[PDB]
Amino acid sequence: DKLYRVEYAKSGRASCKKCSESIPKDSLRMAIMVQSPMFDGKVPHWYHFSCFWKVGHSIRHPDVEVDGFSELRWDDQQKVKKTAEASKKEKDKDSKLEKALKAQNDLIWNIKDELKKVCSTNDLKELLIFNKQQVPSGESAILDRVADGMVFGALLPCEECSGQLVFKSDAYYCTGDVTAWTKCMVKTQTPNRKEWVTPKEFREISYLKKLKVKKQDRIFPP
Amino acid sequence: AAVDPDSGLEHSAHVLEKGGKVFSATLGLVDIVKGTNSYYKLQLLWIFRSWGRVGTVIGSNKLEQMPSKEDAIEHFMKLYEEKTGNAWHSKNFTKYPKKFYPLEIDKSKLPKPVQDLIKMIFDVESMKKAMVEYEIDLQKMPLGKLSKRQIQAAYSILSEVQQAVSQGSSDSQILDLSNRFYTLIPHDFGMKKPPLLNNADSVQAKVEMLDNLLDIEVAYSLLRGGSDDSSKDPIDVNYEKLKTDIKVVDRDSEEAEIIRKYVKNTHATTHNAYDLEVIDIFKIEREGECQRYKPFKQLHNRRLLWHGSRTTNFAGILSQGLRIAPPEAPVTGYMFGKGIYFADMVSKSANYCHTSQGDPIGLILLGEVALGNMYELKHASHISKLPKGKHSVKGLGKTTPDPSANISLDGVDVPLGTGISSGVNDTSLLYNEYIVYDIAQVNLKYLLKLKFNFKT
DNA sequence: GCCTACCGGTTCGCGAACCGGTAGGC
DNA sequence: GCCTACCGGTTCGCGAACCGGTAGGC
Ligand SMILES: NC(=O)c1cccc2c1O/C(=C\c1ccc(O)cc1O)C2=O
Ligand SMILES: [Zn+2]
Ligand SMILES: [Zn+2]
Repeated sequence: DKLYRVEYAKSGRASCKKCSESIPKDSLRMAIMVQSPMFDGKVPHWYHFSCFWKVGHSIRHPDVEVDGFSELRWDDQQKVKKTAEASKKEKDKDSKLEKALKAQNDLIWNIKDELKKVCSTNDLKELLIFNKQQVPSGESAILDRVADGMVFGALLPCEECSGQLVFKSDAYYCTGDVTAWTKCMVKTQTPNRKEWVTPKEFREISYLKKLKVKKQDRIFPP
Repeated sequence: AAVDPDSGLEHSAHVLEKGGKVFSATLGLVDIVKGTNSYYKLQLLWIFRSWGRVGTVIGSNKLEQMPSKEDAIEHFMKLYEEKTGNAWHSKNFTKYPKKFYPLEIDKSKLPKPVQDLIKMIFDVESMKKAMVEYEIDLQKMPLGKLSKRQIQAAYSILSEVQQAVSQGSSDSQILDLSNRFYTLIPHDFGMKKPPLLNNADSVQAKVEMLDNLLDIEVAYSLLRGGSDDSSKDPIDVNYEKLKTDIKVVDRDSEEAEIIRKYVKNTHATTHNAYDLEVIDIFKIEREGECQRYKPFKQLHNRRLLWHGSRTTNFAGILSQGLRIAPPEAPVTGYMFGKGIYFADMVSKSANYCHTSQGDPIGLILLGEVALGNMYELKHASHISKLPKGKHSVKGLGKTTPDPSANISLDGVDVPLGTGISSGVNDTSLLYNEYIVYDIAQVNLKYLLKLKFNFKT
């Protein structure tokens, strides 16, 4: 949908379009989506984050233009936001929300790499299956949904198509199939969901849940 | 079908088939939201895979020799199911999420004007260009004959869209039919998204496309065939295929003056965009059209009326006569339901020739249509069955050719008078329409050739 | 669309070593 | 009757090699 794309390298395999060296794994990298000559579909042109700003591209507002911006770590978002460039109650709720937005951002990130330290992929796969959740493709995406599941809740099936809703940047989009020909287009910020039930098998669940985690709903960007 | 030349082994090894089922399928997949609009041709020559975005250089292919012939079936049926979702054999097909859907593939002794008539109505490259504006795939549609059961389903989808549009159905309901249609009939939009079929005239535009597309494949069906023996001439072979007796009415003829009067007189005051000019007059006599019309020569109130259509259609109109729209097709565009439409004015009919400043020449018909006891209507009304004792329907217009100047012709009433006001003015029609709901009631008399003069 | 580097899961290959049967010496 | 230097054969341990399914790349 978007022109640009930012994420942490899913593998240290892809090369950089400008300098032509291997972009290392788990490193901040930016892309520009182009039409593939070989097939009917868009393809990312990966750049080193350092090399991205010398090609001549100037993203005015990263959060609205670049994809995967909200999924980044809070301090890394500010690096993109700064490098892109080179009343009482109103400002209070405005400033206090950004405090709570960082609070939510690095809460999930603490929870994410906590599970990466303790659990393998097969544990995280069987975590989602127990909660009646669709197991996604990808390592990063699996713990992203497990972290989403634990913090907010196990997502109930869709109203019409009975598919799986997924958090994407600014809302929960349905990824099911209303029919064989067309994909479902349900979208919401307040989806239906029962509480996340961790199985008995969790000797480090008391450690992860001990990180001052109370009941709260997903906060979104302005 | 035959071998795809993208392999490079087209005239070397034949495409294989196991008894009945031919090991070759052309798949398609479109998602209007994503914008994807792709093809996927699979064959078993060696196995060959072709893929890309329909109607563009985007895509690639892979020719690959097999270890053996039984491994071919294994590789073919596996690739098939992986891409389409279903097995190679099935009682009825079912589409699957993000999987593809398979598309169902199947010295001349005559006058100079008559030779030009065949030259005009059998030039198929002119018919190809005619489809380019519709955005039908130009690449492999001439060699790849799209099935009859397929096009009937394509018609059915269009009729479902009009039904969905009429009663303000869901966007998803519309999205599905728009997806379904472009998958079933491959279009060429290039690098931009397929547009949604949400309008009332968009379905009519795509309905007209199918009508034209059908007649081109019919024109091919005539052209391809016969008995290729060294005796007759190339133009004569195509003449005999039309199955009609065409004659040139001379300009000195007295009956020819009536037609030129009928052209000159009945030009519309509102249709002042162009100016007609009769190049030729042809007297036309179809094979056994008098045998079927004998019943209606007993019928009263017979009128000689205009009927225009694309130059592409006249290849099929001569061979099969004037035909009513199929039952699967949508009723959109038609004023009073499916049937043969006629006008008393040459101009109103002449608009259906579809001519431009670049393409000036065009063809228009004149048929003895037995109207009989007429059912007169003012406003538009989609009828299914006629009232009792009524053999035709009339759309009452504002302007009508002078009824006190209605000249006769071989026992047929020719209304070639100029325009005057009608008896009733509470109608939503500017000019008259004559409708028959039976192909037997029409009997084609004359075929004209007209030059159009615009101002640009 | 296809290609392929990566992942886990099992197998495979080969040398150390373990072990029991044995025949030349006293 | 002992002991023991020598040899054929089974087991064991661990890293190389193999492999099918797949997430990432173009
Ligand atoms: N054929 C003619 O020259 C013509 C003349 C006068 C009136 C009509 C004609 O055609 C009509 C409707 C029509 C309706 C649907 C369609 O697909 C094609 C059509 O021509 C008409 O309503
Ligand atoms: Zn670089
Ligand atoms: Zn849904």
